[PDB]
Amino acid sequence: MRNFPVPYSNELIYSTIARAGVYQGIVSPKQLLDEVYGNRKVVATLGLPSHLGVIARHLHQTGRYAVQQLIYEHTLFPLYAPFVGKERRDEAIRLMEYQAQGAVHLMLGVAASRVKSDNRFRYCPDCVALQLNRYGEAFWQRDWYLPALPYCPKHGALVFFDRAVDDHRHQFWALGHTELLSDYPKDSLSQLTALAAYIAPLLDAPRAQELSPSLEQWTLFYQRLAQDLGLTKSKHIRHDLVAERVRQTFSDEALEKLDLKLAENKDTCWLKSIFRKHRKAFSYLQHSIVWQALLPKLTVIEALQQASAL
Amino acid sequence: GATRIQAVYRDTGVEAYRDNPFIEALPPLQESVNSAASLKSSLQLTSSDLQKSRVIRAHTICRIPDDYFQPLGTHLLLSERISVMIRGGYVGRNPKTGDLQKHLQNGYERVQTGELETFRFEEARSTAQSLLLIGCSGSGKTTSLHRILATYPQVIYHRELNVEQVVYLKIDCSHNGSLKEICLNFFRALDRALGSNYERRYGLKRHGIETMLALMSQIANAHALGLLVIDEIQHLSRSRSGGSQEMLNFFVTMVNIIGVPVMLIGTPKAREIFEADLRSARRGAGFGAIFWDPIQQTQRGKPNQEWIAFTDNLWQLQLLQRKDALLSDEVRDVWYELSQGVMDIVVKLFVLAQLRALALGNERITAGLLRQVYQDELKPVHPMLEALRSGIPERIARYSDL
Amino acid sequence: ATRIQAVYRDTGVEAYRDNPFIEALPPLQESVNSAASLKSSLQLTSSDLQKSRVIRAHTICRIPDDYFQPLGTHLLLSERISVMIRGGYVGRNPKTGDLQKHLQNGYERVQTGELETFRFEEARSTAQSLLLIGCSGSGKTTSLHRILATYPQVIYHRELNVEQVVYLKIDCSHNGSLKEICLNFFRALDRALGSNYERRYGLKRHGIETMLALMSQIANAHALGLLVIDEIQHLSRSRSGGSQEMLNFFVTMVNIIGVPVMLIGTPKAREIFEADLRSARRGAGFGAIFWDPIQQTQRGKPNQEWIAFTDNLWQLQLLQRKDALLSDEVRDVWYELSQGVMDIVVKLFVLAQLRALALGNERITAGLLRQVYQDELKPVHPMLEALRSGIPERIARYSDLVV
Amino acid sequence: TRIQAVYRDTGVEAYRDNPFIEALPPLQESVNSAASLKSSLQLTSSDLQKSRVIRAHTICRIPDDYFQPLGTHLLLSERISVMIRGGYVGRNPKTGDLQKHLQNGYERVQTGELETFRFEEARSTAQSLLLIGCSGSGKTTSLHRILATYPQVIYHRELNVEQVVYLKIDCSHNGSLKEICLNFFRALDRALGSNYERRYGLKRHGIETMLALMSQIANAHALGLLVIDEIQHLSRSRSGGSQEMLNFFVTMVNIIGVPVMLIGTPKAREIFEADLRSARRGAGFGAIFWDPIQQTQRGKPNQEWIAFTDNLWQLQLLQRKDALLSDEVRDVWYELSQGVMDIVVKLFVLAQLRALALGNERITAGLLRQVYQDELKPVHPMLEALRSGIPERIARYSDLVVPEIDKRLIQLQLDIAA
Ligand SMILES: Nc1ncnc2c1ncn2[C@@H]1O[C@H](COP(=O)(O)OP(=O)(O)OP(=O)(O)O)[C@@H](O)[C@H]1O
Ligand SMILES: Nc1ncnc2c1ncn2[C@@H]1O[C@H](COP(=O)(O)OP(=O)(O)OP(=O)(O)O)[C@@H](O)[C@H]1O
Ligand SMILES: Nc1ncnc2c1ncn2[C@@H]1O[C@H](COP(=O)(O)OP(=O)(O)O)[C@@H](O)[C@H]1O
Ligand SMILES: [Mg+2]
Ligand SMILES: [Mg+2]
Ligand SMILES: [Mg+2]
Ligand SMILES: [Zn+2]
Repeated sequence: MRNFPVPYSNELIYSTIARAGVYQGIVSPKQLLDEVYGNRKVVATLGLPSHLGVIARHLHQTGRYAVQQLIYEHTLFPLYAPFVGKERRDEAIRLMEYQAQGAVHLMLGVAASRVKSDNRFRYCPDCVALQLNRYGEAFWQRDWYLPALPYCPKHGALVFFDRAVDDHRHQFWALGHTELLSDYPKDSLSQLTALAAYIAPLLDAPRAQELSPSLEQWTLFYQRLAQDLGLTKSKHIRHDLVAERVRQTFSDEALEKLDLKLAENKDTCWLKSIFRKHRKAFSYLQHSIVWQALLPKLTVIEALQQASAL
Repeated sequence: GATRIQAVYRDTGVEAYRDNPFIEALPPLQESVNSAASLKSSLQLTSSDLQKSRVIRAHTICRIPDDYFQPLGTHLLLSERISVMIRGGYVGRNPKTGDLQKHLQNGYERVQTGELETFRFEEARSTAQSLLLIGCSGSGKTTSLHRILATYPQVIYHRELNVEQVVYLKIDCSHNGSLKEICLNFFRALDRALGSNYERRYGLKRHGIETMLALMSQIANAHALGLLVIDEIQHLSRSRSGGSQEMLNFFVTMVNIIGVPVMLIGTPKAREIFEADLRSARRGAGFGAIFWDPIQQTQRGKPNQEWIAFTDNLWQLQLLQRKDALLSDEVRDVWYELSQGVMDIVVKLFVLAQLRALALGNERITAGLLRQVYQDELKPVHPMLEALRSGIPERIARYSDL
Repeated sequence: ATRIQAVYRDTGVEAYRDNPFIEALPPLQESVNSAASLKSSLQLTSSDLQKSRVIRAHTICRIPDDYFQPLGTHLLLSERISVMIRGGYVGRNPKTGDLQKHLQNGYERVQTGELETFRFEEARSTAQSLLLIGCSGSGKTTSLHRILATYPQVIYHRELNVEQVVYLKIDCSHNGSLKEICLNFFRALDRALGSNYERRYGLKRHGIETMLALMSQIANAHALGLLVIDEIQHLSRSRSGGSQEMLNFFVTMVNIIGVPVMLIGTPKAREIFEADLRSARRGAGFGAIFWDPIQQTQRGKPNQEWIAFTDNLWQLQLLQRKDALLSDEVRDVWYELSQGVMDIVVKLFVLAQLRALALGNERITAGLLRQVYQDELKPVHPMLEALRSGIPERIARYSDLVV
Repeated sequence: TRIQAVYRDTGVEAYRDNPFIEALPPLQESVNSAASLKSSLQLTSSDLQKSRVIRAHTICRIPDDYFQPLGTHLLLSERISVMIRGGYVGRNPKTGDLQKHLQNGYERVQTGELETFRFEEARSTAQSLLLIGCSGSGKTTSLHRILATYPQVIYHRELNVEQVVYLKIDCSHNGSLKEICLNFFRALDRALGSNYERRYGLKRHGIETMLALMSQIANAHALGLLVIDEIQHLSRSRSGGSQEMLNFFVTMVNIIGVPVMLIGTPKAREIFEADLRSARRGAGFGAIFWDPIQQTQRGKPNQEWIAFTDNLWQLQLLQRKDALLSDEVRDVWYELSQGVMDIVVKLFVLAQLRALALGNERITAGLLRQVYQDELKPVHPMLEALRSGIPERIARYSDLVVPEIDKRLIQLQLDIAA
């Protein structure tokens, strides 16, 4: 490619490639895939893409954009980076430069969701106005595409519409304003916008690049937090106090909206699993909900620093 | 193909040219006094080169037409106009305040729908402006342009952005009034100046005429092309049915809507094509038409300073062991009479006369030798220069390109 | 068909400096000493008067294919051709130095303000084109072949990877269509090199303007110095192009690629170019060479060239009763029956020699030449009669001779 | 015809070490050229008294088995021999390691010791001859006899090239410019052993591809001549015009060497004679015209005509045969025949078969007059055209011939039997 667009601030690399396609008038998706990559047997995805390195070579002349910058500043990697581990994170980072499309989605256990969770395209009504009044274009943003939060952190709620990623797996789609956005009346809770705004700063943080605890570290940090809050018995649990803490902090409607409905009647529950020994990579929400319910005056960055300190 | 030059930003003093990098990376325009010496060129002609053998000494005389230029009193105006229309055509495509990207976003509708006038943003203006260049053949329409545009780096690469700014591009029409070969020649000239492959990527898919028209204009804005120059516009006069108007409309919709300035060079045979309609002429000739005429001996009752400063300056490039220190008025008179002011005939006649003077043995240039060379080695161009010499409008009405 | 390794030489011309294409050619020779490089004649014809009759008859048949005596008008053509070949490579200099740093430094210095004006790289302008027009039978192909025989065709540069095709000779399309001029080029590129092109680059979907680029992609990859188009008179009254489309190709090809083009034609082809200034200025790009039949007398004296050319050929006889001296009557009859045309000299001599050998009498007289003219030269009679008349329109009735 | 290669040197220097030239039969003077083609019927005295049927068949075999060379056979033979042996000079296989010679010459001319040098070997002037004449005047039978002297195919042990000295091709009655290549293939795969027509000469390829393959195959084998006989059969309408067929025949020089011989009626002359350009290339080695033999080319009647008449006269097989031939018979033969070799023997055999049919067993002048007035109705236009000597009626009726006279001979034999 001769003129690969410079990515904007806080934008998905998928939208960067889509804008590269829309700039040079490549209507046919196959031609675009051949020109950008050279292999017609790839899979396009939103967040955690693969085949990186060819894009960084397309941006070779500009010295700032490298593989690390694109990995940590234009994909959804920061959400999956600290919680998954250290050696697994390093292996995933090393693997993103290669052509293993399924490996990035498979090795990260948190990313191994099999069936896509709402593969439809999202957008925010107010953010498009700001983007048009500042940059002149419309593009996907890492704030909107949280894996399980359909809520913009600054504003109230997103607005879905037709089409989905899996509808056409060989095409890159770019949002358009004049194409009438499917705006219809929306109602949103005020207990989830706060969670979105609490999780949002984790995306843009230089400290998160070299900050990722381990499984045993996670277990020790959670046990120490439970000991400090006093919600645990002698080598046991209150088994109810942790329930009403999250019940008061977050309503049941929000939890059922996020598909984390409480099941304290049954032993098997995500909260109980978190309190117990940690055996895999829990998603970001399972940590953020507990963090906001237990320590409301600490944000994500210093919480991660305290967890990884000991 | 063309060397790529990194960009350095100066400080333009114009309020309208506030921060636009495209018109901040361009070299500054010189003054009127320096425009008559920034283009002049001449052969070295070492004074020790007169003692060499005939065969070696005669292979440097044949370099005079290629390496001799004297800027007249019109090249200044042409250069000023070119600079104005190449700097004022970038104010509508400022990349800093999100204005170039709006033009590209409007270009997806044309490549997707096929209708060129499909506006998506109503706040994207066009200020390209257009120029027309007409002059008799052999008067130096291309040799002046290749020396005026030679002061611009063509391909400039910006590092803060990732855009390769092609300052100017030079193409020419097809021998027939083609509709698709023009769009293919655009790609063929574009990838050669960039070392890419655009001709294969666009065209091998067997696209339609309108789709190709949209593809060409979209890549003409993906790279911030500043000036499009099409050479020998008289070619399209031999088009098919409708070929003499479709591209006349396309070249007035590229400069008025898309925003890329265009300059067209052609012999006076294209005036019939370009006078088809007022709305098809004035829009395509916004600056008007620049008419070029051969040098005239006398302007205000006295000998022209241009003709004298051309002839007397050329006279000092003689590789003759028995050359003349001064130029007699008789030699000048016969030289003008046997050339009729055309740029090409003067230099070619001088070179041929000098070569024959070397070959014969008598190394002195005289009116008789000039006449003999003219009658010997200028056979095809006799009747037309004769018609120009006569001055009768009826004779000039046919051919002679005037 | 043969690749010759290059050995580098030096030239005193400052315009060439260090140019591989110019300095790989033979050295610069003077015009007067370049006329002895073309002369050739039959050898061993000293004691072949006593062998037999069949041998002495078969030997004479090779005279037109081995006798070549340069005239005084070949110096100009040779000099023009050499200048055109060498001067077409100044623009296409392959050995480019560290231009990037120089241009960058100049651009920075003119942007800062220290320098007032800087000039960047510029492309090569149009190259010169020569027009050779002459009556048929004056040797417009033999002269070109013997002149170009001193320049090797394909030279391979060890340092580079481009095969320099110094010259290349084709003929115009027989029916005047552009599509076959575009194909004779590909055909001729294959008999001179070892690769194939007729099927690889002979795709029919390309238009004539696309054919321009298709042949450009191979005429610029190589270092083609000349492209001579013989028999240009066929373009007149063609089918594909109506007014000027035939040479609208060549003007663009010269402007863009820059390979010098030499056009060889017949006085019928003058009207093709003499129509407008745009095309006539390019037909006579580097002067126009017009040829005429040899004149018996020059000013008030007999021409020395005719006498020398006749007396040089007169010594190739293979008859037993050959005459050392040539009587003026025989020369007068020869010129009368030849009218100065080059071809009607060697043929009229060879046929007379063969008839004398077969008849039995080993001599040539005026009667024998007259009889062989009356018998064997029948189809040429009207045009030589037109030459005898000398009326411009009477000659102009036929369209392959100077009128 | 597969004849091996034997080399015998000749005194010409220009043919020093050319294997193809020396593989041909040795050069011969006029005596051998005119003596190797003479042929006549034996007609021993023992067959005079036998059945009329066998004698009738023997008489019918006369026109095929009788030939008398006239005064142009030696000229034609010499011209053809020179043409075949002069078309290999630029195509000779005697080319050693020329790379060393060229490299040494280039090295020496770059040092100033060698002033000049020549770097080309493609020295072969385009040789051709357009041999045309009146139809039936002997442009095919005499050409067959001349070309039969040279072997068609020569095989060299050291090399691996099959030299095709000559090749003759004919045109269909309707005629077209495309069937020529197919005829070339169908003649080559018979002269040689291969499957060129099946392997390469398919129906898919166009005429230009046919010509391109024809040039390559003519360069693979050393083709010394190309004979196209009676181009009159080629149509001027289906081909496309009166200039484009000339243009194709001119393009037929692109074949490397291969001096082509074009044979046709004088109606094709107007196609070539239009300017000195074609009057020069057409007659590259002179102009030779086939004409009917005149009785009196000089003041004395031609010895060739008298010898021909006498030799045909002594070929009579009759019970009552007169040795002497009347002068009136010869005068009548001229007047009815005008020197055309096609019809002289035809008239003789027709009259001497009608003699058998009537049982007269003798030849009379009145019978000659009767058979002339009776049998030759279709061919009269040429007869009175030649008697009047007008070339216009000769040319405008030169494509007329007697229609299937062998069949008429068959019913004549049937009537004789009945
Ligand atoms: N002002 C000038 N001073 C000196 N030489 C000049 C001048 N103008 C033109 N020439 C010479 O005259 C010739 C004109 O060449 P060029 O290709 O520019 O012609 P042109 O006018 O563009 O032709 P056309 O209209 O046919 O395209 C060249 O040899 C050039 O060097
Ligand atoms: N300089 C010469 N000196 C002597 N004989 C010559 C010379 N040039 C040509 N001839 C003879 O005259 C003949 C003319 O044939 P040639 O092919 O040269 O003609 P031409 O004029 O080039 O043809 P065309 O009309 O195709 O351009 C040559 O074959 C040769 O025999
Ligand atoms: N020299 C000859 N003697 C006798 N008959 C001849 C002679 N030449 C030709 N013919 C007759 O001419 C006929 C063939 O004619 P042909 O030469 O094919 O005419 P064309 O060449 O015009 O087609 C044969 O049947 C043969 O009998
Ligand atoms: Mg021009
Ligand atoms: Mg010729
Ligand atoms: Mg026949
Ligand atoms: Zn928002």
